[PDB]
Amino acid sequence: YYSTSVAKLIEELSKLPGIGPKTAQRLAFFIINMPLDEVRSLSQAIIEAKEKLRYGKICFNITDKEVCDICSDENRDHSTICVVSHPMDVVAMEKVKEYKGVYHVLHGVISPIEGVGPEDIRIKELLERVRDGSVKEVILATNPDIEGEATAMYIAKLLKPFGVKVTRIAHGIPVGGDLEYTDVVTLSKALEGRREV
Amino acid sequence: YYSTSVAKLIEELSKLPGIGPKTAQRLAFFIINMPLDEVRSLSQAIIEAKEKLRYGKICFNITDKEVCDICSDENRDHSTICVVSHPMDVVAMEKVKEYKGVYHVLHGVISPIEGVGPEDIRIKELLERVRDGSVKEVILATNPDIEGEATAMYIAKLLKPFGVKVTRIAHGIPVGGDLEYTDVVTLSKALEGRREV
Ligand SMILES: [Zn+2]
Ligand SMILES: [Zn+2]
Repeated sequence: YYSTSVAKLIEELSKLPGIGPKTAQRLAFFIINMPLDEVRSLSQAIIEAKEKLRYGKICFNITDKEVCDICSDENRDHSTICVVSHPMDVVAMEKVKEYKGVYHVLHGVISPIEGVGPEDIRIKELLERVRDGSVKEVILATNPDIEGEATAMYIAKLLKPFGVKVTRIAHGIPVGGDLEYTDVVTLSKALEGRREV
Repeated sequence: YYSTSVAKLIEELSKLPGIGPKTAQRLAFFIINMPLDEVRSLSQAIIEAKEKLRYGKICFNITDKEVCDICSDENRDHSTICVVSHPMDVVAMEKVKEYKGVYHVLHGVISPIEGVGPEDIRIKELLERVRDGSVKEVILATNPDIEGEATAMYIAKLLKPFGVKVTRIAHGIPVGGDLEYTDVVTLSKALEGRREV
């Protein structure tokens, strides 16, 4: 029943997210049983990743270059910016192997329920990328959560002042889904925004 | 191992989808413990259901009369016809509680593999409905499936000879979904369908 140096590893493991008490408890032990090196590997990593954390110059992404392989390359149109939230979104998006523009990660979303609001999210710096208006279109592709929508709903308030196209990601019926199992809200959007064949 | 009257029920039930042998067993005993009269009411509904079933002469939906309780009602908008694949779809779409038009059931999708061609689903009646009626809008609400796509794109060539607005249900991100787990073909459309503001 959890001696010190352990009632903290736990205490601090169970602050990581998707890590319940259960888990911080279970997980902590496996750890004390790993061979020393392994723990030092683990530990170093947790701290090396942080000591070398590279933020993109243009797009605030987390590549290992000062300027991301996406923002470098001269085929990518630095004039359509695709807003997102997470380094991970960016990989998702590039898998559609169709995007031409460049990204702007914000590193989260605006949920006054997790510990956040405009400041902690790279919005301030997004505006400055278009302050000169040498971007034709922003594409705000966060999630269609109340997460995503907050942020988007009004990032697009702020991009009003500038001479830009502020397009939002399309909402509707996923492909390979069918109408019989689709939510009533997904459905009404799908319906009231019908893409005139 | 159970009685023989009961084997049968079990079995018979187990052929209905969504009920496996644990459940085909459970309901078998529940059913046969309720009063005779209730037990007779299922038995009854089950039978009068199938017997009484008919399709409307206009939209080919499943109804009880000659004309869908929808088309029989004359203050819905007979201008806009919401093509849709199956009778259960119309139920979906109707629970959305916004569409004011009328349907046309096709009863299937052009499916070279099933053997079903275009003259095997109520597609012609649709032309007739639209050639002879005064039709403003012919919404296509088939599924985003491969087969369901082909269909809506077949019907839509047919309808350009005529002078009508052929719209399609919007394909995109299912509301309250996430970018990380949405698949690429949905994404590439979410993004390609992007809409201003
Ligand atoms: Zn970059
Ligand atoms: Zn009808």
